[PDB]
Amino acid sequence: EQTHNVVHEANGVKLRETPKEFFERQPNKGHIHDVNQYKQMYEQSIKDPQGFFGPLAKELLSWDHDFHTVKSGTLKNGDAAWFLGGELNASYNCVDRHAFANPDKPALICEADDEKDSHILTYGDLLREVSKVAGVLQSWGIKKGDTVAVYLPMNAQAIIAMLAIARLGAAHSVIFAGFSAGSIKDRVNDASCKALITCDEGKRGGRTTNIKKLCDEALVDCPTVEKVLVYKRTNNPEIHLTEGRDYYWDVETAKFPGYLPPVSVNSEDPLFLLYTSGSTGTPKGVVHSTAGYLLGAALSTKYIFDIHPEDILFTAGDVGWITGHTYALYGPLLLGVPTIIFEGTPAYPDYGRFWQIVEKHKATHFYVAPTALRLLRKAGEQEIAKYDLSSLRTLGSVGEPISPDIWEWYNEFVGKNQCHISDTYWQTESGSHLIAPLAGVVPNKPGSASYPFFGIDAALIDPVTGVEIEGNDAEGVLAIKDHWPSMARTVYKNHTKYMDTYMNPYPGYYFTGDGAARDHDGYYWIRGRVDDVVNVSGHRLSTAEIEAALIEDKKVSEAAVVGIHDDITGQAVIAYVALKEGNSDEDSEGLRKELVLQVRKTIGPFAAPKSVIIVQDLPKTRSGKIMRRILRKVSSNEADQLGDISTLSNPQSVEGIISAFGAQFGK
Amino acid sequence: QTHNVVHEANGVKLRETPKEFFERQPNKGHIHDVNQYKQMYEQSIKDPQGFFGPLAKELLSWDHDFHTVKSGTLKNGDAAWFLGGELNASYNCVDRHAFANPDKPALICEADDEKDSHILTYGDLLREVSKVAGVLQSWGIKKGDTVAVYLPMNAQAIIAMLAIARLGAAHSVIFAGFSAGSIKDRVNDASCKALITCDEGKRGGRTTNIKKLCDEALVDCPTVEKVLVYKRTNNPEIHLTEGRDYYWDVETAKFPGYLPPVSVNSEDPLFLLYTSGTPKGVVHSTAGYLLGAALSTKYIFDIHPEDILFTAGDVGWITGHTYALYGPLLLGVPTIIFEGTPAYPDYGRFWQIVEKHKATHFYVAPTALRLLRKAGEQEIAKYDLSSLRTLGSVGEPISPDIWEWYNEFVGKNQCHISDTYWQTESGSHLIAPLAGVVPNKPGSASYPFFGIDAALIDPVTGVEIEGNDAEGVLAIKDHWPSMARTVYKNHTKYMDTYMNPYPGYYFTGDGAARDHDGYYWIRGRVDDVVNVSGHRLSTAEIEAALIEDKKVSEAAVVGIHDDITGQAVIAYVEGLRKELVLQVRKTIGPFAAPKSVIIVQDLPKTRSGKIMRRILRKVSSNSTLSNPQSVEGIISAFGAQF
Amino acid sequence: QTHNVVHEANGVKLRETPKEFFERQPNKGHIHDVNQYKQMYEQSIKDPQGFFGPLAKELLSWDHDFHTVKSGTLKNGDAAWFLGGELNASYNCVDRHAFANPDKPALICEADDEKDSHILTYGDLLREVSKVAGVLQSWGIKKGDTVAVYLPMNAQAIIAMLAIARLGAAHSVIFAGFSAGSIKDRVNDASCKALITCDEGKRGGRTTNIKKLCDEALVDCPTVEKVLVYKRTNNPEIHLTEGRDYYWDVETAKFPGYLPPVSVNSEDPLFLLYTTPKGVVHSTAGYLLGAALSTKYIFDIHPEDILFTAGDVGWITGHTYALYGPLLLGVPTIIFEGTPAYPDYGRFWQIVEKHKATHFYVAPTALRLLRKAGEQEIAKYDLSSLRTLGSVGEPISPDIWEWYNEFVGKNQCHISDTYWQTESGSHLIAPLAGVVPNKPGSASYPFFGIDAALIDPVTGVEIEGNDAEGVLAIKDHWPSMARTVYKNHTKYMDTYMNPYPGYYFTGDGAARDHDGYYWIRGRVD
Ligand SMILES: Nc1ncnc2c1ncn2[C@@H]1O[C@H](COP(=O)(O)OC2CCCC2)[C@@H](O)[C@H]1O
Ligand SMILES: Nc1ncnc2c1ncn2[C@@H]1O[C@H](COP(=O)(O)OC2CCCC2)[C@@H](O)[C@H]1O
Ligand SMILES: Nc1ncnc2c1ncn2[C@@H]1O[C@H](COP(=O)(O)OC2CCCC2)[C@@H](O)[C@H]1O
Ligand SMILES: [Cl-]
Ligand code: NA
Ligand code: NA
Repeated sequence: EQTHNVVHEANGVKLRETPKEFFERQPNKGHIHDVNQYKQMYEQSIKDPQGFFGPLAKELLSWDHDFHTVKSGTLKNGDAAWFLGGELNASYNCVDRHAFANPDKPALICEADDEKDSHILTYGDLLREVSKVAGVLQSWGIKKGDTVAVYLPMNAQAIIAMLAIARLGAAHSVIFAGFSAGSIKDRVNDASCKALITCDEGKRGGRTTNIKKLCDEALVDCPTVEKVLVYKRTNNPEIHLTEGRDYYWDVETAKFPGYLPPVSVNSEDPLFLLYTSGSTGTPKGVVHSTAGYLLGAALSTKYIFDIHPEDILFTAGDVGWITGHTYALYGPLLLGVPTIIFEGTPAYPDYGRFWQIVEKHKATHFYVAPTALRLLRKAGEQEIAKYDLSSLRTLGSVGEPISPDIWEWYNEFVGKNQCHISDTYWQTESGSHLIAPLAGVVPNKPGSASYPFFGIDAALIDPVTGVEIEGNDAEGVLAIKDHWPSMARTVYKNHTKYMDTYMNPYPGYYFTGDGAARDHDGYYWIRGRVDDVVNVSGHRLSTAEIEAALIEDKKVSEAAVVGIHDDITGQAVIAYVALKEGNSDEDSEGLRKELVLQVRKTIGPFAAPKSVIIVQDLPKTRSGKIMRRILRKVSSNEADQLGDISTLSNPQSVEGIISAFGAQFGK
Repeated sequence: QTHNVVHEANGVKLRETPKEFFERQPNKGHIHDVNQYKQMYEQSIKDPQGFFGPLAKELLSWDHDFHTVKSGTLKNGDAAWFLGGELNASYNCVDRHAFANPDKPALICEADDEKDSHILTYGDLLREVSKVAGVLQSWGIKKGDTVAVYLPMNAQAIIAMLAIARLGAAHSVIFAGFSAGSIKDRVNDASCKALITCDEGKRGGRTTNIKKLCDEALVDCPTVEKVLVYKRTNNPEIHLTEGRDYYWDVETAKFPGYLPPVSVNSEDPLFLLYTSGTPKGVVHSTAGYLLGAALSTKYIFDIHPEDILFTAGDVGWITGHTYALYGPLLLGVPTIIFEGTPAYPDYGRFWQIVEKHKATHFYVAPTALRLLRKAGEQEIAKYDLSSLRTLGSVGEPISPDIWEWYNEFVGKNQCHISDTYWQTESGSHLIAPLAGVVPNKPGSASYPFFGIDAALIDPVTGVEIEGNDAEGVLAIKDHWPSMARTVYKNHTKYMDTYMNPYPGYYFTGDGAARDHDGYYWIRGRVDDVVNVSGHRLSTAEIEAALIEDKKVSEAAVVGIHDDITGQAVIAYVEGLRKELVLQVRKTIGPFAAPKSVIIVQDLPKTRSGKIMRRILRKVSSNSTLSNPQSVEGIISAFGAQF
Repeated sequence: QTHNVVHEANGVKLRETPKEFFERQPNKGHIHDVNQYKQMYEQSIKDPQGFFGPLAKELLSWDHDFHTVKSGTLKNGDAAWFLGGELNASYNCVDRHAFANPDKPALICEADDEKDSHILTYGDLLREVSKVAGVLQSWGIKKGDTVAVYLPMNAQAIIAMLAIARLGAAHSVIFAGFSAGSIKDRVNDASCKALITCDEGKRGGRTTNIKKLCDEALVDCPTVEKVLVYKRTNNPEIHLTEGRDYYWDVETAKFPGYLPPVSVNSEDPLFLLYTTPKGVVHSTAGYLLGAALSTKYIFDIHPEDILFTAGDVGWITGHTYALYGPLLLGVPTIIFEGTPAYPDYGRFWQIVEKHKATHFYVAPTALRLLRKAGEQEIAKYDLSSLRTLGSVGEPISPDIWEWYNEFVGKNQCHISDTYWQTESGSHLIAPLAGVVPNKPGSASYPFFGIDAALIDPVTGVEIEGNDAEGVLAIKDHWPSMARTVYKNHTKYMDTYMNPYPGYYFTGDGAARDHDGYYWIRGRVD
């Protein structure tokens, strides 16, 4: 039909064909001829993964040992594997092979917080630095099967460190540089990292950040860390190094030669751990394989973004998140193109920084978070007209609900109505894109991620019956019907948590945690999390971890944290706190600031609640457990719709929550 | 037609394979007849490169190709096969079959009590092996380590062995009936870094103290860093030592159901198997042993993909290693792993298992057959055993009468019987009738198997005996793929035991006879000669000769390695020493005199009164007895006369 | 015709290789004449990929193929060859020849006293190396470890080096004449986990205190967990420390005569050779190719030939031309433990005659010693099996060159004055036997892959044209070039690559005459 009774988003939405200028700027014949070819290849990727992914793995990856079996295992048994028997090395495929072919080709276009510190590393340069750092790590005893923590800003050293660790067959664990000391401690200890790579201080938005200081604080409780390599980012002499543990990047790398042989690893040996927050309270180390993850990165970077050897990719993200892993580092470097590594913020020295960088380097592909787009539309629209952005042809949206208005704003003010937009849906555990419009191929519906990608057999499941929904104009739980090459393989030393989270809720399926709708054309519309996970400014947060942080403050007796819509950050965190012996509304403002600072120092500045609400007690059930549902409805001004609260043990509390929120949220 | 030497063979009619064997056989046999067998056998002896090369590539999956089929000689103790090759044993026994047919049964596990029986598919097995291998890998187990297994004959023993091989470490299976002292000797000789066991066992309805005996042994096993403990009974009173012992279920739950196998070289050790003198760790290679296991299981038993093998043995012995685990799993067929006894809950259990699973092949020790004949004969007829076509006898003297009983009461005179001759150090069958191919003579093992150039040797001269109707020492003229490669960290004992007694041959320690049809009849153990500069001496004859001297109270004679004369004889019992040496020369012969006669007042014996010759051997080469104090005196006494 | 700069070249007649060289040669030479050499040489400079690639596949056996022949630059100190390839040095030196002909002699061992001499076939050598490697493996030695060797020039030293390489570990040979302090400095710089030595040594009849010097050094070498001690004299008064020192014979007896070799990457280190003492590091594939290539073409070695390098494995000379070079090519090599003077000054010649050696390689210092004290001894022995006479690595004056040529060579042999250094791995400039005519005192033409040049020291600019003098420098790296100084790559850059960026600095001055022949003039320091 033409009308939708379920997928209201899709009603009256005209398809948006790729503008003709995209093809004028495309340097070669596209990788896919048209949408009909896409659908034929997609069906083969589902019906015959062996015949589809086999040849692509042999085209796009360089193997030290051939694989004998494309695909093994099932979701239900949590034993997925790809390219069994194969051996390869990630740093060889991202660096060496390109350096041998064209050593002077740019690899890392590094834009520092202050442009005067910007520089460019060629693939040849990259090979020498990666070899030297791997040389240091090898002399420290790092070997295949070890884990190594990285705590670095988004710059050349973070990329070099990751590739040097992979060069030895060890697994890197990158810890976002905005994390607090406690967050560093939790991740380092779960992985039992033998070494850490960090720097003395950072520069962000003109400010100096305390990086090494936080490591020292965390490391007093990290007994497995034997050595730390410290890069002189500011060269501040007041930054202390602990004798016998900490060593300088420049001093140690000067001891080793600019070539070190890469270590062959099996396709299914771990490439990295990436700690993620869930509905648990403790971070879980998501583990990615080597071959399957790398194939997914190359495949999605090539086909969804339409990347060619002549192109230049600017992923405005951070390696602390999966976005930087896959689309700032592995994807582009696998394909041998330059990637722009941006250390600063979109606002410094002014709101034109993104566009100055695109123009400076003639970037052809730009990949950004809707959170930044909303900020730039609000505060920096007047900066765009100052820059020539005609080198661009593909505009990606990293992964957040994008409204049709922002889609149109992005399309008009950045793309001049001449670029293709790729709203990519995916998650840390998918490794690479799951649903996205292929640049130059798939027509767009603004706000829809469009079609599932190669190897992704998406489905909607009825939340009442657990049964897969046939046909279109449907909505339900978003699930995937078979595993795919870049799917996460386990949670580090906690495979049971992995099973309970992803494979057991809907047996036979992978559970994304999202709800979605599928319209009459088969386009998917993401409707957001069904599992109460909260994403603030593109960053996935654990409400339970924030509650635990607030409870550490001994003035607090109970804490409940929920998420709500926010026009800036997508979602915001609202914290409800009951104090032990408080009162004094003159101390309210002050005690609220103290609790926010508590979360800032325990988790990190980016997990701080938007607002802390002081209440006399929280709503609970007969069993005594907190009813967050009530807090959610109140915090979104849906006080009506609470319904029958006679089932609570303390219904009288609800009145207090409605009034406290209406009094305190503003102020 | 008549035999003047091989009396066993006189008047023995050849027993052709019953027609029903071929009716039950699911496909054309692997060999048409005895003429084809002999053509293939001659190639396996004259042209091993051209014979075993193609079979190795057919039957095994390689990570790296081999460049040389065969290297080394018996005389130099440097046998090697498929040099340059790389492979993994668990990949060949599990992964490749799981990818092809994950739902095919792999381990048919019959527990002591049938209520606890279960079946693991090849897909199931891969996941369990991967998870346990993950635990061991997180503990630091890697290529070149040894890991001890002390488990009953059940799925966990099989999983443990394969998980250890998956990492390229070598497993050392310790029979679960062994005492604490027996565990300690084996763990320490191998320096195992980890141990896999269970809390308690179930045998014949009784509860056995498995973990308790391990704890007792481990107080003197400093190399064991961690222990993985399966909850076989889940008895809450079984203590786990904090920081050392961990639960199988708790740890394997942390790891995924796939873990990459580790490639090893063809000649990297697959396992140590300790023999029950001092226990010695028989070391087997990877590629050659696996090829021997698959080849003998395929051709001697006539195993096809449709078949089902029930080896009523134990992984604590080579029988379980080769024909309960590696042989059948290599060929991708199901194998029946039986934890109990032939008598529990009743004397029909063996036959109830065969009927339940429609086993096509049954392999058992004559010792078990004699028990069932004595106490449970009438139970056999109560079960449908018509799925069987091959009945194997594991390896012990089977009389013609037991052969006929086995053939009639179990096989209903419709099955082929395979009396297999082999030993721990041979890895796989040496002499056996190929099922459906070789006609039987009851009590004869028949023809040597592929790659086995068997011979009869005169025990005095070591010279090969030509022609048939002959008897002598059973010896092998060249090494073979699954031949044991060394004794762990004691290669000189290996040489002295197998290669040096009869230079140019492998010494089986057995005597045998060869009849006019070329069939071998195993005649049992020879009496342990010591080779001194080409003269073979009997320690027992020297002891007896010394004892004839009425001034002598006790005498014990032992052999030890010697760099010039090969071995030397030391006798434990200035003028009397000369008289005793002269006594041996005039009684036995001029070249039989001991290198030295040492005067001692006493030396160790056991409760049975048998002399602990091991003690003297170690003393002459520089508490467990019934008279421990005795040992002390000789530390000086050996230093006194020698 | 005249030289205004290269005064050494004036009035020097070319010395064609004598006629008898080709009569004694067992097969058609590997290169026909100087013109064919210059065609091959130019390809090795212009197109190293197409020249060395095929040669690497011809002369070495690979466990994994390489994907790239050559990588890196001198200026960046990141040279690499045969990238991606895997191989094992002991497989190429032992296993593959043992399989083909196990009874062919490998180590012709002449002891300090001839009564103790013996010969190991390739089959023999595989068993002894397997057993020693089995000992080291049981001790935990693995790829990436270093093992120190403090042994005289005898079978045990060759077996130890090969057994360490068999496991993919790196051997660090310490000349048996070094003091305890010299042992300590090397052992600690390399952090060796094990040491292989002997109880005592025999040199010129005298007994040397070998284990005793080790024991003194080991008090300050905490990384050494175990020591393997060969009973060279079997002196019972030599102390072994309980729990650290073990006997070679006692431990090897426990292990079998075959052990699988361990694959290493082309650019994994094969050995550290210390020259304070700096550890020169040599790759595996590049070094081995250089060793086989120079031994084959400069010395004209054929499968039937027999090489006598009168050197010591404590120096690079024994590494490349007593062990790796000849064993790679599958020919016998003579390992001489003694001195040219004991029991008499006819020892070298009695050995050449005894084994019908075809090639002899020695330093001029020994030549000067024999000319002074043992010239009459030469005539007593039959040296008619020789055809190539080598000069290891010192300035050979025309007088010595003429004496060497007449009295040892009977004016029927070719002489190869080889110029090279520890850091070059193998010969840099040398006359190819049966190909390059000689000028006494001149090393002649650069070898394959060696693009030699002269640099004006004052200006640092490369000197065009001939009749020139200046600093000797190489313009691109070569397969056997040392890759670093152990854990001190900055000292490596400062010494070799930074003085003249874009060049490899030899530290020597040289002259190039109108024919292109090079005359080594000595250190610039
Ligand atoms: N195109 C999209 N449109 C709407 N919502 C989206 C879209 N992509 C992702 N999400 C939500 O983000 C979660 C994943 O979070 P995370 O693992 O941090 O990955 C982030 C960071 C990099 C990729 C996203 C999904 O499960 C969804 O809820
Ligand atoms: N078919 C046979 N007929 C008569 N005797 C036989 C036969 N097979 C073996 N033996 C004797 O058992 C020793 C080997 O014992 P073992 O290594 O424990 O192996 C056990 C477990 C597997 C085989 C037996 C032989 O050397 C012989 O003396
Ligand atoms: N044919 C030669 N003519 C004149 N001088 C020569 C010649 N060969 C080398 N040198 C000098 O020896 C140094 C190298 O010494 P070393 O590294 O010990 O290697 C030497 C000793 C062991 C092997 C060679 C060169 O740099 C030069 O100074
Ligand atoms: Cl006597
Ligand atoms: Na390989
Ligand atoms: Na390999």
